[PDB]
Amino acid sequence: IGTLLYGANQSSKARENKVATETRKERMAKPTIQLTGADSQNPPFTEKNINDWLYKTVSITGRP
Amino acid sequence: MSLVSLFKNTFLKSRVIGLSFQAQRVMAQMAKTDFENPDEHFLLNDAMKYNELVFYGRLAENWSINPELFGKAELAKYNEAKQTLIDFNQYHALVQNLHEFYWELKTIYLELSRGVATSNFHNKREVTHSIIESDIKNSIHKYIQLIDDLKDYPEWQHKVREEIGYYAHMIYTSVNHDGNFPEIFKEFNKVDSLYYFK
Amino acid sequence: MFKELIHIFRTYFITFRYLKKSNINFLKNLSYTLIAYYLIINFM
Amino acid sequence: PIRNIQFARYHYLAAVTVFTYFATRCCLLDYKKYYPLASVKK
Amino acid sequence: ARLWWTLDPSKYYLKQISSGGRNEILFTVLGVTAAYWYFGNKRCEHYWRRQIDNCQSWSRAQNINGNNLTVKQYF
Amino acid sequence: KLDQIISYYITPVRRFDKNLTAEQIYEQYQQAAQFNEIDAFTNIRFHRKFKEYIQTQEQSDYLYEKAKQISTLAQKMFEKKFP
Amino acid sequence: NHSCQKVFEGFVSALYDTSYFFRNFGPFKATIHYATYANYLAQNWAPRVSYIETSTPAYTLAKNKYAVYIVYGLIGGALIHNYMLDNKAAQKSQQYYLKHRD
Amino acid sequence: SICLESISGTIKGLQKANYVVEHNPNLTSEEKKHLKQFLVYRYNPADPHDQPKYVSYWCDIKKFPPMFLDAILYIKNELDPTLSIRRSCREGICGSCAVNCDGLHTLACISGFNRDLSKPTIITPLGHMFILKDLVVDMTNFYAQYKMIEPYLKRKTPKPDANKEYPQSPEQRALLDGLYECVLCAACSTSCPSYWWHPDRYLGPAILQQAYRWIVDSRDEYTQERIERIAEDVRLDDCQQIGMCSFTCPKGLNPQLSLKNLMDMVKDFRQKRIEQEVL
Amino acid sequence: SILPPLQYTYSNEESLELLIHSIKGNKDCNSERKAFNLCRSTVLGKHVEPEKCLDKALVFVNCFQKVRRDESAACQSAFNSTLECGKKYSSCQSQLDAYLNC
Amino acid sequence: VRLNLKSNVDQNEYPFLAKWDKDMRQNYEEYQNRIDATTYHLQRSQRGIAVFGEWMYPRYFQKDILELEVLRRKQQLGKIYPEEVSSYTQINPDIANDLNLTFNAKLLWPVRGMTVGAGFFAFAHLFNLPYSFRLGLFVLPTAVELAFTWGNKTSQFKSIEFMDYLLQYRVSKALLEKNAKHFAEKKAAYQKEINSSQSVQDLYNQLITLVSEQAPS
Amino acid sequence: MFSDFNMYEAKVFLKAVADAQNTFRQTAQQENQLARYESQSQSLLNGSTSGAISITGDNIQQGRNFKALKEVKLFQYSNEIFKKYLAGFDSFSGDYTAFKKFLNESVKKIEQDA
Ligand code: SF4
Ligand code: F3S
Ligand code: FES
Repeated sequence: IGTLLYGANQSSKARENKVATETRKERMAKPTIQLTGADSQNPPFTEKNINDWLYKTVSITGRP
Repeated sequence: MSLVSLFKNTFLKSRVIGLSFQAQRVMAQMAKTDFENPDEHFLLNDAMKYNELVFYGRLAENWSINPELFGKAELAKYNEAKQTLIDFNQYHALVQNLHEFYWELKTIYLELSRGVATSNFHNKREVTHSIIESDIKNSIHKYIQLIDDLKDYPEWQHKVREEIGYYAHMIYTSVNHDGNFPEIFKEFNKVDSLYYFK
Repeated sequence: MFKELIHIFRTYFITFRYLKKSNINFLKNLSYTLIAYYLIINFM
Repeated sequence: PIRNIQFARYHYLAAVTVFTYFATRCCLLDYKKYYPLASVKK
Repeated sequence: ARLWWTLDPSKYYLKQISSGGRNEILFTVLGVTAAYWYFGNKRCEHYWRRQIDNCQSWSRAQNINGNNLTVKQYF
Repeated sequence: KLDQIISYYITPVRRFDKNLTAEQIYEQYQQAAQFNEIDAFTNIRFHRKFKEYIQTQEQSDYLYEKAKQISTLAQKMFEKKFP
Repeated sequence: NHSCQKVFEGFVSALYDTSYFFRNFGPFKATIHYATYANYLAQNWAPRVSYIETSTPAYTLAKNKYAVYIVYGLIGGALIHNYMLDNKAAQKSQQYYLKHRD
Repeated sequence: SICLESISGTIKGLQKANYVVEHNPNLTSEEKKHLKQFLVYRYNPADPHDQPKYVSYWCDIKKFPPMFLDAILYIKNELDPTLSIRRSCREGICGSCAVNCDGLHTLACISGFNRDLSKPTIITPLGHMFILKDLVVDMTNFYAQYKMIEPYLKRKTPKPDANKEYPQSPEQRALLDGLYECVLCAACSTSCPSYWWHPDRYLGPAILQQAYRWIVDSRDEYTQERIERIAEDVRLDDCQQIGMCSFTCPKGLNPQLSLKNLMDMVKDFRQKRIEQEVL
Repeated sequence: SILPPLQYTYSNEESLELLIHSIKGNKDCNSERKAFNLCRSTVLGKHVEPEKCLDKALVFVNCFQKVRRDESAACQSAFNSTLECGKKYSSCQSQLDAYLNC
Repeated sequence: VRLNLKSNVDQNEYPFLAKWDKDMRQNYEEYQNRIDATTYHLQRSQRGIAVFGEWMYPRYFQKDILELEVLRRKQQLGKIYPEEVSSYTQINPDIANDLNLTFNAKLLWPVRGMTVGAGFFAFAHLFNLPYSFRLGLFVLPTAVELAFTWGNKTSQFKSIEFMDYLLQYRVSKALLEKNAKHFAEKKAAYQKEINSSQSVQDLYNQLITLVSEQAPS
Repeated sequence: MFSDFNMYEAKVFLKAVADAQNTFRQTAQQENQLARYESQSQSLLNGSTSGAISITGDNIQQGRNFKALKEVKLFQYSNEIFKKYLAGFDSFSGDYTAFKKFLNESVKKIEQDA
């Protein structure tokens, strides 16, 4: 019974992963957002707004 | 390690033996109570280990114990207690069947009574219909057979004749001696009719 | 209250005698549970 | 020898009074019937 | 008879468990703990609420079919 | 209890200053709802940033009035830059 | 009645048989039995405060002579503590939203 | 099938018969009335063509003694012999002639009908009991309830004398005095409202008084068992202390007081079963 | 959870000041307020064309602001006394009546 | 507050607005009187002492706060037309049923209970039961339907939502007729050069996000 | 506390004050909604005319002249003004008072450069 429940849970996680990766593909199919100048110095990504920027392609300037 | 088994066995033995001690009292009280609501005085006056007795009797007859925990005397006492609980279950089934037959007779009587009350402007019929007569005949036959089956137990026979037969007498008093009355009450007018001054 | 209410029902209404005291005591339990539930929720 | 007989009496009386209060709303009237027979201010 | 109204409790329920009095302290502790949990969350919801109008609180209305809700002037 | 009821009635009333006139109050309400074409792109960023600094209607009103002032200035500059 | 009496008998026999099957079908019988005993325990062994103390006062537990006052103290303390917590939460909310108002 | 016609007939029945609420056929055709009018109930459930049929007899009061039973016997011997009634003792000691003597359940023989010739006097069966014939109800349900109470002396223990009498004394004899004089006439039971509604589960004032008499019998040692037998369901509890069981006793007994004391003993019996059984 | 949430957080001083100023306005600006409520009762003025009610609303708000200013020295003194009484209150009817007569 | 019944709307240029104003003013007196009665009840209940009011207020007087809210909202919308109801069936079906359950539009005869009782009457006429039982088993389902029909206060909240929606719709539709003359010239060009039934408020937000994602910036 | 008559005077007066503020709000919002709808309609018609956006039913697609859209110019200018003046925007983790001070400083700078 435990293994059957674990299999059902992993199947549900696989469904959730497919939904998540399709959402990520939809997010990433958008053109890159340029961040140069002050837009680089103060990136819009923050813990408050992370869900509004997840899997969005940016071209950010900075020093590694 | 075997805490679950130990607790289950001690709970079952404790309840079974405790209700085995207080079982003959309950059976005797149920004998005193009329067949109509044999469980009364337990719903009203004292539920002196009646519902607990029924529940744990069914459990004891439908559970199993581990004889490893029991001693010799403990196991003998538990088995005697289980036998007493099974006998109580059989006794309760018997009194419940008798009570249900009593309520069959009382339903016949109430059907007759509702047709004679002054409030019954709904339906006043001078003559009882055919199916009620057939029910009366069949129920009287069953009552006679029940009395015959209790021939080995004079006290039970007397109790059944007193309680269940009383409503047969009431049905007798509610009907004139016309039509098929001699045939319907032919089995009744042999012995139990004279028991009720007829 | 419930005892005398049931007695009034049984005395005057013939058809209430069809109910054996086993059913009446079940109505007693249901009524007590309903009253307790009502009193509890009216303060919630 | 009932224990807390006074408490039992008080509890029964309180339960009856509370039930009759909430089931009948006797103390919480509606005065829309009395509104026409009233003199307004302002 | 004709005198049945008494505040005295019925002796049918006045019985007592074999291991002490009726289980009341345990059940009143359980009730108090339940009351603390229940009247601890409604208090949290009541006092920590504010109403805000921003033009960002509004979102497009949609039908049960999911499409946007637009009603014509003349239907 | 009437004190609590009148507190509930007090709350929907915004706190405008004593020395303000009604005309100035109406002007300040005009500026809050002032349409600038530049808002359509600035409002997205403004709402995204203010969504975490808003707990009270006072904060909401102040931040949105400031954002509308910025939008008005930006619209003036844009219309002076793109005739 | 008439020929419909056979239909009446069939219908009543069907109802009786369905009731009998539902009552004493093993799982349903077991769960009805357990429900009946649970109902008995709930109704007859409710947490009362008044009960017959047949035992002599030298035998009654102090837990039974003080259970009334323990229950009353617990309930009253819970009520007054809820009132105090409501007042404290009100003042805390007011102070917090005055601090964050600015 | 037989339903709708029955409903229509009965609803049309009483409504068309509530107007004619007393049929009052006359035995003969009379012109000059120097005689008291007797409306005697008549019903013979032996021929299909018969219904409750109040019959107005006219007869001189002087010719028979001023007793209801004597008047009925005058009616049922000379005018209409078809009338039936139970009567044996002629002294108010057997209880056979209990009928509804002008709106009251009293023994016919020890009773005096009103002397006013203008006002008719009505004689009816005992009331809430099935009617076997004119004024002859069947008290068999009453008699049967007398069998349940075990109305015979029951001794738990014997006496050492074995050749003498049970010691009862004059004082303890008076306890059952005023309880043993009942003639089982069943006039209080048929006029006791608690018995009207529950003839089955309520023993009745007379039967409960006999049970009380056997309970307070000094020699009887089955007091607790008799109390248990009568203190079951509504055998006794149905009595409402109305007091009409005592107002209509021709022998002057007090069934109301007997049942009040019985209920007091029962109420004490329930309490005594806890105080006297705790170890 | 059923009582309406608060929009603007008012301190005790602000709430009492608004109370007293509203009472003064209703005893003084009654006519303008009634006219404004008259304009703001019909469907037009309340929902469709609030532009019409602009002048009456401005008149009412100007009168209320004049009340809130209470430039009179006696009005200021009496209002401060009533505010002190209210804040001590955490009665006052005599102080209020003394203030409103000014 | 004593609004005169005659409306000042043109009735020839804004027919919908004139009809709405006429309906609002026609029923204003009845709803105003009921609102006054409810407010007086609330005030007097607040005036009570201890458990008679001022303690159980407004927590236990919730059946008349709802009545006051419904009365005010319905006072704003003088009469609700069946054409405008069907639109809200897009959001919530059975809204007509809720409005019937809350607004005394008609007499809610218990059709379901009556037909169930007739079904019992058919069975009681086959294996004949007394007509007393027939009457009882006819009253019982009708009584059940009446109990489940009246007292439904969730229908009142559904009607509050519907009335808010309909108020907003009527306010917007009133602005449409006022500015229909002004936008007639622009409407022709917009319709002829932009073939789309999507709203301008909806199309423009698509343009905003499209420029936000893919623009030379 | 005060008399219930005075409390209800306060109630009705505060209802009137709230209604007046709602009237101000309604007038401003209605006139600016008219202006906003006119501007949005004009923008859409201009964009469709100059071949900058192609509208097919519900979804609009970028065209050839999309680089000349007034909306595109507005977006570029908004990004530029945010970069030059609102430097700390979208990442300011300070408290509300510091955020107000930063916004005030940015507004003053824009007023200087207006
Ligand atoms: S107690 Fe009196 S009225 Fe009753 S049966 Fe005996 S003699 Fe007759
Ligand atoms: S009227 Fe009958 S009810 Fe009791 S006192 Fe008399 S015996
Ligand atoms: S004839 Fe004996 S009692 Fe009358």
